[PDB]
Amino acid sequence: ATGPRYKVPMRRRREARTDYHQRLRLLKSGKPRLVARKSNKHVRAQLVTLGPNGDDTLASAHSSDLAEYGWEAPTGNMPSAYLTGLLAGLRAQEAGVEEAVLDIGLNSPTPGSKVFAIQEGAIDAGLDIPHNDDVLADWQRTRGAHIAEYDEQLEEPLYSGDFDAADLPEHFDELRETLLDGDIEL
Amino acid sequence: KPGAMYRNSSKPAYTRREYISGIPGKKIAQFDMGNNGAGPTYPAQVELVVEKPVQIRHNALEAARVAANRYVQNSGAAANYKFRIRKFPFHVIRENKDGMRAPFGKPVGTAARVHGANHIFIAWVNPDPNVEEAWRRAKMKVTPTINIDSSPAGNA
Amino acid sequence: MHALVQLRGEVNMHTDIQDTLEMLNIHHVNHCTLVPETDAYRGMVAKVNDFVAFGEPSQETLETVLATRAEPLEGDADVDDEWVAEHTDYDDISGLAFALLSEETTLREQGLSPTLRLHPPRGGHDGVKHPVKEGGQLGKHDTEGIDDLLEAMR
Amino acid sequence: PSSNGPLEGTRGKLKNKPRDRGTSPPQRAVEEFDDGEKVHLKIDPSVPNGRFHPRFDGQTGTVEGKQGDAYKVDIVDGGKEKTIIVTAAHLRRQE
Amino acid sequence: FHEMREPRIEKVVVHMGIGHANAEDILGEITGQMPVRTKAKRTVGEFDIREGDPIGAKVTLRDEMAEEFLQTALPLAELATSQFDDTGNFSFGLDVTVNLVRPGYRVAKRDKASRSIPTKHRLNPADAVAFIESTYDVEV
RNA sequence: CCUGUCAAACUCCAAACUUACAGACGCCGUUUGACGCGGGGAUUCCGGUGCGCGGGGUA
RNA sequence: AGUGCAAGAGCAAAAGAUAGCUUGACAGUGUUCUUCCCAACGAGGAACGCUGACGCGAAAGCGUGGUCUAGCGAACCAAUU
RNA sequence: UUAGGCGGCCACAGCGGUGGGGUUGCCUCCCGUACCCAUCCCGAACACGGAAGAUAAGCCCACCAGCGUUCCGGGGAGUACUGGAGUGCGCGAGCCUCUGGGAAACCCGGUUCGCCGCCACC
Ligand SMILES: [Cl-]
Ligand SMILES: [Cl-]
Ligand SMILES: [Mg+2]
Ligand SMILES: [Mg+2]
Ligand SMILES: [Mg+2]
Ligand SMILES: [Mg+2]
Ligand SMILES: [Mg+2]
Ligand SMILES: [Mg+2]
Ligand SMILES: [Mg+2]
Ligand SMILES: [Mg+2]
Ligand SMILES: [Mg+2]
Ligand code: NA
Ligand code: NA
Ligand code: NA
Ligand code: NA
Ligand code: NA
Ligand code: NA
Repeated sequence: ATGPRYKVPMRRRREARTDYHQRLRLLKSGKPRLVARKSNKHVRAQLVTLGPNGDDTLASAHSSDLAEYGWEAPTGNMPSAYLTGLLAGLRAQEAGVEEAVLDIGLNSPTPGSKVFAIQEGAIDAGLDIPHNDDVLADWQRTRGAHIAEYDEQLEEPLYSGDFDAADLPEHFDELRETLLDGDIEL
Repeated sequence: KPGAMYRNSSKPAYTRREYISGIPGKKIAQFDMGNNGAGPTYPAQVELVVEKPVQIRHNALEAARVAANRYVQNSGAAANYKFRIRKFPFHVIRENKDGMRAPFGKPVGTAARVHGANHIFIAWVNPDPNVEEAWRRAKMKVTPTINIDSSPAGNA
Repeated sequence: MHALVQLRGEVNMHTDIQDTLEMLNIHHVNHCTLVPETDAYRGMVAKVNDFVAFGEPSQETLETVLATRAEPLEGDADVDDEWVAEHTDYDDISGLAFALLSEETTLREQGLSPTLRLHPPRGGHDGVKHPVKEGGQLGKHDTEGIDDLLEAMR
Repeated sequence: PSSNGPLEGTRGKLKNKPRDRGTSPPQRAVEEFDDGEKVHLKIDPSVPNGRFHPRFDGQTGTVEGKQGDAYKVDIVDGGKEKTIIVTAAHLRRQE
Repeated sequence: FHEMREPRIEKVVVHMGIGHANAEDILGEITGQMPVRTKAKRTVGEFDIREGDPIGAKVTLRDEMAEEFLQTALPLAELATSQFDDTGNFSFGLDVTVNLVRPGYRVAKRDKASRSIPTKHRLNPADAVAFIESTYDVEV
């Protein structure tokens, strides 16, 4: 920018999107990566491999195409993340993928976080991933119990119209139950 | 000491003051002479052109310039002309003043490297070339043979 | 196709240059070889440029020289039309010569020595201290220029 | 030379042009090579590890097995046969 | 367009640059939340050679905690103009600084795809005076 | 802004050229066995000159 | 800028700074390069492995001392495990 | 790709600037702290929960060359330098001819305001 000698960072570093030092360590395993990504409203989960002209996604799942299986609840929560993980994990298995390492991009390794929920899901789908159980949420929170109890302190529906008034961690089970047998795109 | 000892450009460039100390001051008094307040807004422009690459000790520069400008006082102390010596003695010179043992000499002076065809001196005058004469005396005190060249001046 | 003739001896000439002449089948002064005009061959002749004489000869000249100084891969046998016919693909020297010039074959391919050991130039050559453009005898020549030399060394 | 360390006279070959300055792309540090492949040896100034003796910069050897993640490249120094331990970060596919 | 262009207060830093403290206490009550130590850099003649060393405290207030504070701070100040930032900030006073900016600032403070705020979307000294002056007082 | 100069221990640039590997031609090798491997016996480790490039030195 | 110290080189979501934790400055044994270009030569040095035991980390992973190139010593005898 | 995620090359992509875009869907800003989690002080950030509002940032789309960069034309320049050769010239420094290569600065005019891969998606 300033001169001939000026050093312009890599595009993905300018965009503040890729952490290249972590990327390298991640690529060390030689295994596919389980890209765990979030949005204000959604949660994405991809299984990326290395390629000649860039990464190759062999299997993915988005919290949106979750409804495609009977989801009638918000998609930017814990139960959502887990399921998207399990959904991507399954598609992953279908694709012949057996193991991967957790890439959480620029997110933070906070215990019980949605990225780890994503990881728990993918693992339960059958994917073999290097993990640590006590950094994961305690199942109930994954089910969405923390939100149901939060609506207990109601007075006003936590969900604007949406579905239910007291919410449903049960709707969570019905879905995980669904994903664990047959159905299309899995 | 003789010019013969330092007039050739056969040695490496030696100019890094960060690695050379005790370099003698230059004897060259000024580089801009005459009406330096004014810019080259003159009809005529003569130049003294060196005809061979050589090294010119600040010694010779000072003597050459003085003998030229000191003469350009055929026009007066505040005459209408401007005189310029464009070269500076960057090249540090040594002398081995033990015999050939540990002979890397000690800094004894400076010289300017001029390539054949460069102009060492440039004067600016109105149709009043006394300057042509100031240079017959100038190249008299520098090693090389020289060419007195006139540029803007088809007033022959 | 160019005709190569070594005009300067080996003494003092770079080794990598001598080896090149040798790769071109020339191992003595006045020895001549015929070389295709290819990139690979072009680089070689250029390197040897200062100790040789080269150029494209005329059909006639080549024929004169072939007849006068060509030899079998082994032996004395004179390479005349008959020899050419009874030993090569062609019917006579002219036929061979044409083929060489149009670079369709080579002296070896036809069982002939790659080298035309010429005679010293009758009347003397122009000097081995300067190139042609300077009145010498070194470097690339005119077809008319090469012919004179070759002919003088017939 | 005034000294005889490995980095003697390496100012050039081991420095980056101002613009290629800074951490290098991971893609080439992870590249995988097969035994028999020809690879050009060139240290990446930006990459500390996986290095070989500066003297071999410019060589083109033959991958013949690996040691850990590092590769074992056979080269011929002058007339001597040598095996060099080197990481992908410092190798490139010939052709 | 507006609504997302109209200024707002983002943090008010109240700090007492002492030279070696007991002062935290008053900051805690004047604001309403714990103060933070102020280590110093460089060794200097004011017998301040210690690198890591308590030499003051500060308190960054946000939201109501910031208003409820300025609702008494500002009144104790008169100044305005020239004493304003080129980014629409201003410090008066014990120091009390007010950082002002518009709605989409998190873009520059987040981790992922962060970005610098465009000069146009920045807050000018003028656009600042207006907002505040338009909140219980007068400019210059 | 205008204007005057430099670098063996400067470089936004940058040759010729030297060099790793590969293919092609050439030349060479398969009764003259190359390339290479193993062994026996040395001499040698005062050098000199021209040319190109040098570094030191008035030379 | 900083990174202990020459010079040259490397380094920015770090190789620098702060905080916290930790003792991998660990035991064993090698491969290779260097020392000594080519091309034989010891001590020393380095890079890269494996076996074992550990530290940290969600993990990939990182740690075979300090970012890299200086800071080193044979036989005989002693003392030590 | 009517806005996305992971990348490769790592400024042709930087710096600066203009215009345009969200009615249900996407990214955001945005709203909000019971929880997992968090600030040596602050739900600022990090984390979690969520849609009342917005397209003003960001982002995506279209475009501008003033600066920086890449490549090209013409000029500089077959100049500077240079591998090979010479009973060519010069007191010498050094130069010249033949042969094989061949630049930098700078000026003028174009180019460049990224390209490409995989996945997902009215
Ligand atoms: Cl993310
Ligand atoms: Cl090595
Ligand atoms: Mg015979
Ligand atoms: Mg006679
Ligand atoms: Mg003669
Ligand atoms: Mg050098
Ligand atoms: Mg060399
Ligand atoms: Mg290290
Ligand atoms: Mg003894
Ligand atoms: Mg002892
Ligand atoms: Mg807009
Ligand atoms: Na003495
Ligand atoms: Na003279
Ligand atoms: Na780099
Ligand atoms: Na050793
Ligand atoms: Na403290
Ligand atoms: Na917008």
